Amino acid sequence: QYSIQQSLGNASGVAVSPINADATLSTGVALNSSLWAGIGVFARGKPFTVLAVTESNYEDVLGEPLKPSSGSQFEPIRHVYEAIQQTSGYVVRAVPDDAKFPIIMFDESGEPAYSALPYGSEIELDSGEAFAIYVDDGDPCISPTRELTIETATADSAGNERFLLKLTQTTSLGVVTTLETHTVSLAEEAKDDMGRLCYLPTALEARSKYLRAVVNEELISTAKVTNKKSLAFTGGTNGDQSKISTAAYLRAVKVLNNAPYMYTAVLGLGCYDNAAITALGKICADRLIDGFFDVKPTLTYAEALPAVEDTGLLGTDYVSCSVYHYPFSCKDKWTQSRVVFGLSGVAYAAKARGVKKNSDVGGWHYSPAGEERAVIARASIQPLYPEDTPDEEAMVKGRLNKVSVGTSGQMIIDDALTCCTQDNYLHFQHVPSLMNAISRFFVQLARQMKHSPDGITAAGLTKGMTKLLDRFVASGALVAPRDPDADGTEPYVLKVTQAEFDKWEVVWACCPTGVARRIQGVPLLI
Amino acid sequence: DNYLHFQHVPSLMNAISRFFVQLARQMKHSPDGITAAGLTKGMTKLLDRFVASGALVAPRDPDADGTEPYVLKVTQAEFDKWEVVWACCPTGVARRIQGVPLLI
Amino acid sequence: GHNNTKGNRKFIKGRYTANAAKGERLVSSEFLLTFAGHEDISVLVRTSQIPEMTREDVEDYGPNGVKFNQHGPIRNSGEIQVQCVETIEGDILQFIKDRIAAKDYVDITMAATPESKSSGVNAVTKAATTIEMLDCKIYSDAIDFSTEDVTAAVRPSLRIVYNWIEW
Amino acid sequence: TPESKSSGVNAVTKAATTIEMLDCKIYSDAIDFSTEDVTAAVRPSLRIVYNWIEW
Amino acid sequence: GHNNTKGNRKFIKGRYTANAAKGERLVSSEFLLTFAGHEDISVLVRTSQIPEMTREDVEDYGPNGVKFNQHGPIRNSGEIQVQCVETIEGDILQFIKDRIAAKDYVDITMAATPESKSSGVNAVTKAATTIEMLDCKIYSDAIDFSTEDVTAAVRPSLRIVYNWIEW
Amino acid sequence: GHNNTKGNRKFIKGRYTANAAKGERLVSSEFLLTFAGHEDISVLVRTSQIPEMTREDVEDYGPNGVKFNQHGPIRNSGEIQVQCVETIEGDILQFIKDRIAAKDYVDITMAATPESKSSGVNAVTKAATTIEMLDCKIYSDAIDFSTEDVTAAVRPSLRIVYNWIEW
Amino acid sequence: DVEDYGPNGVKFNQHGPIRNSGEIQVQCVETIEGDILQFIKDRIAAKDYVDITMAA
Amino acid sequence: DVEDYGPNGVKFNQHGPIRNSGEIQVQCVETIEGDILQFIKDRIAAKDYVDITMAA
Repeated sequence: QYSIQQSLGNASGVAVSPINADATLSTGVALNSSLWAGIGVFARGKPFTVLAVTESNYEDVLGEPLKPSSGSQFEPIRHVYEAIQQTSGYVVRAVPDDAKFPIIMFDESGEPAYSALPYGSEIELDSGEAFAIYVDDGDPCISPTRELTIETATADSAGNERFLLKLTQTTSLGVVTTLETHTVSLAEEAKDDMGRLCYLPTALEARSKYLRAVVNEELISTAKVTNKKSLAFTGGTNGDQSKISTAAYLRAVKVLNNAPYMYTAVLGLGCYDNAAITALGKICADRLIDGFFDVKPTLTYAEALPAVEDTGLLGTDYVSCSVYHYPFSCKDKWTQSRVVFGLSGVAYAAKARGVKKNSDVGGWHYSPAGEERAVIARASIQPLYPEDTPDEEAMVKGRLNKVSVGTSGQMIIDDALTCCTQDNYLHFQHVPSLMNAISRFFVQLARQMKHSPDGITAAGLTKGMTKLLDRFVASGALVAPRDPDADGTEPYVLKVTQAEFDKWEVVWACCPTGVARRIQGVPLLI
Repeated sequence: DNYLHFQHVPSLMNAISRFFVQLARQMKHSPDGITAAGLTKGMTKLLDRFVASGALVAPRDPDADGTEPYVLKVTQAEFDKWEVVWACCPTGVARRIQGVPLLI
Repeated sequence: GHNNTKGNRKFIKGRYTANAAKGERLVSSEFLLTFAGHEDISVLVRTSQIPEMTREDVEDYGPNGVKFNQHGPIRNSGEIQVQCVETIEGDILQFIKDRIAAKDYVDITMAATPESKSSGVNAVTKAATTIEMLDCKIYSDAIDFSTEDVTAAVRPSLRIVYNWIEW
Repeated sequence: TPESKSSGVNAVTKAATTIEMLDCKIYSDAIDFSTEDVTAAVRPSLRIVYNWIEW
Repeated sequence: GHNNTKGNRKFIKGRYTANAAKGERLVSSEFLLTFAGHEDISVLVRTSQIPEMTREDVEDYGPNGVKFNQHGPIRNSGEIQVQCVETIEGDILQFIKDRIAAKDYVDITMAATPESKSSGVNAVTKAATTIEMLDCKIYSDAIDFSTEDVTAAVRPSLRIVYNWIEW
Repeated sequence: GHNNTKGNRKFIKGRYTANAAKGERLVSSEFLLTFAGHEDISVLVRTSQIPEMTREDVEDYGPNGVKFNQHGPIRNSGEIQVQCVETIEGDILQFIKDRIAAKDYVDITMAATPESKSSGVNAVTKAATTIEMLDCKIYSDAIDFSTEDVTAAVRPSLRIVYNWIEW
Repeated sequence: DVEDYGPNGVKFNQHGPIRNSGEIQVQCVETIEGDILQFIKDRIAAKDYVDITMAA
Repeated sequence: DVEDYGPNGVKFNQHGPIRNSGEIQVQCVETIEGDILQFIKDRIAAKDYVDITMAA
């Protein structure tokens, strides 16, 4: 045996880092069955843009979870972590107005100048300044310090001059790590050792995920750069994130609305603003999609019911939107600190588990509630308001879902009701879900049929609908009517009627599968 | 820093170049001679053989780049200038390994 | 003649749609063996198998003649028959000679690689259809040579004994 | 489930032709893969042991 | 019908090239036996074999029902079935008579001689495809004669037991 | 496709000439039995055999798993299956009846008489292809009669046990 | 084509692997100089594989 | 020809050993002197092998 190094350099060897007394190892896996969406507040991220996060990116994208001692800023990341165990999704970040990002400007001689600007604003280069480098990622450099280093390199083959640009990260303790390195040339027509272009803005846009640059065209030609040691970004900060105005929330919701990624669920990740919830419900009803929302968990049983009516969801417009209430407490995963947060992303997990059962059409008839699909996996549950009992009938009348202890011992969601006051077989969760899935399939079929030579035709619209309805019958979503005498044995009826010649009409009826939720036993004695 | 200080990267290209030289020397005896169409079939066969041998692998990032280990194309500017180029993605070697022990 | 005959093609159509609802049927010609560190022999395999996947059974006779069969311990070790083709450079013979010369245990991975589930020129495997066997011993059988078999190629028969099945 | 005795898209069963087995154990067998069998599909063989027959 | 179907002929082309990368497949009609000092009989052989190449196996049941198969001693001796054609001068019968009359041990070499690897009128053998058997005993079997077999030539069957395999 | 292929027809011509250098192949329909003093039955034989001509084998397991097979004493006695045709005068039945009635030992000579090696109307035999059995016992078997076999002739099966093989 | 039988008597034919190798028949005419005879003699004497292009 | 099946359903045909012996048909005419009949009788009576040269 021989010596063992602690860190790897450029030599060929095997290195072992010192033993770490405390650390956590987390695995990951990717899946794209169903796509969710939402809004929230996080540590770092490009604000007001759609971000795609998977199980292996939700730490790099987004950021390190915020400490619960800060207050009301930790819920969204916990909801995202709970929901991401099934499938990936999309997130839009909302940031307060008093938020700035750092930037360093460079003089013709090469000295740096530090400043910061609001996220909305655009960089304007003062006369006498050659170029500026700023941070594209919405990451303030307060607790982790980011330093920039410049040194010279060999000139180009054609004679152009280029330099090495390096980025480093230093913690509060003093541990220094290396993030990125680049070869950059100020000349417009320059090439890398690999043949790629070395123009600073183009290279930074292409092969860098942290930095961007803006140059002044007039004065770029007669510019010189000298070697500089580590230079740290300053002035970049995030305002008090516990106080977010409704305007930012509405802007994030509007950003979600105009997205082409075609997700299949919308989630309220710890957002307790009524206007934002109503806007999210409007988005949910627009796209024929399911939706899950949550009321504030700290409210007692008595105050929870009016809080459901406070949001505008309770009515006939917003069908297939569920509201939950979870006043219990549990130990946080990252730090065992006894945090309280609601149930959003646990219901979606149950729905995704139900959807994964069937592979042809998805099997949307499975209800989220149940002791098998819906389980709450948390460390230790302690009721916030013991010796208190909810009024179950009032909750049912109020379209509020309840949580109960299962046979095994873990917490279980025991009901699934949508926000529809009328008695239409629609307050059951799956009944709107089947029809929404069928409607989406029909829309996709009709879009493709429009490219046919004839186009949309009544004869053409019947064959495809028969095929899809037969597939849905095969999956078990549609069943025969209960009374064979009154109604025919067929599960669905598709008929076409013609009045005059200008008006046609295509209609199909369906008999949805029922759920089993109330059971009664009657003992006797011989 | 051209990925060329590694030993095998120049060696693969040199072997492919030697094979191409031998292929093109024979084609001069063809009745037509050397043609752009003739230079594509043989090179596709040769590069497929190298792919089968394991020398060429798919790019690391399937989103940014295609799934094909090699790209062969013919470019035409006016009539007198033709051009035949092929690109390759060589196999990597494992030389630096790091282990990070933890404690529960 | 028969008074119970009655036709119903909606039921048959429903059965057809239900059967066709599932994706595909795996063709028996699509598989791959790995052989751990000897990955150059994977091309020459021509026949393989999946382990038994059974348990021992315990029989107990209760009162009167009542009998019950009960689950027992898992069965670990078994046999697998593998056939390979032979080239004119003795790849299979050299492999068998090397394996006999030095006592070794080789890990064998069997997986199904359909054409439908593939990207580019590389096959992709699924966890559901992948099985593994550890600590295997590779043995050969008698190899038959004969004239007047001009239309046939020599095919050695290999016998592999595994000691653990993992998935 | 014969075709003659069926209503709608659902099959109907009869008590005379229906039998049941309880407390069964499902076991697999060796599954054969080979080339040159391009016209065949893989068919696993299952061995099931029952412990009571009821009707 | 099936929604999982997808065609990909680049993968099949890659498989075809990978299989064709190796040289050839040995035809079962190309071999040769030497029989040590009696090299005039090598022409008349018509069927041969390769020794078993196996080991004895040792079975041990661990705690609960865990079972392990372990390598054992090599297998030295065995049998090989060899068929020869018969001439009207009784070369095979005289050979067998002489072998029975005097107790002898003969070394037998089995080699593969493909047409592709040959120079001039002489075949060349390869170390990878060549095997040797030492201290062999040659025994005969019942030889069948019958009328109404006008289209067949008499083919005696030989049984050879070897005692050591060397390469 | 295959880069190892190379044609060589001089080698094949050499093998052809080497194989054709030897004379002929003995057709299985050419043989003759004598049956000692009963030489009139030699015509009616239709199937014969050559004795086993083997030895006993002694197995010894040496140190570790080493095994050696060793020659043993010659095998003298055995069985030979012979089929004869039957005439309407009961030649074979009378022969079998006479053999059973009186305990006798009959010497049988087995020879091969090809058409090429013959002078005049008399066949000539060769010492290499001639074998002899001494002190033989001739036994019969069950003989099958049936209708609807109009195209077949009755063929008794004989079982002969020899006690010494001499050449 | 892979052949399968479902519940009751329903039957499905499924796409299978592609057919690569096959046979094709070509008829030609012979000249005085023995061109085709010499071509076939050369092909038999030495094993080789050639590539044929067919155009309509 | 030797047939082999590779991974998946690919198939390759390979050159094999040469075909030596075969059969050929010849038709002739007969003269009064019994030339062909006597030729065939002599051939059947005595086993022999002859060499035939065919020229185009």
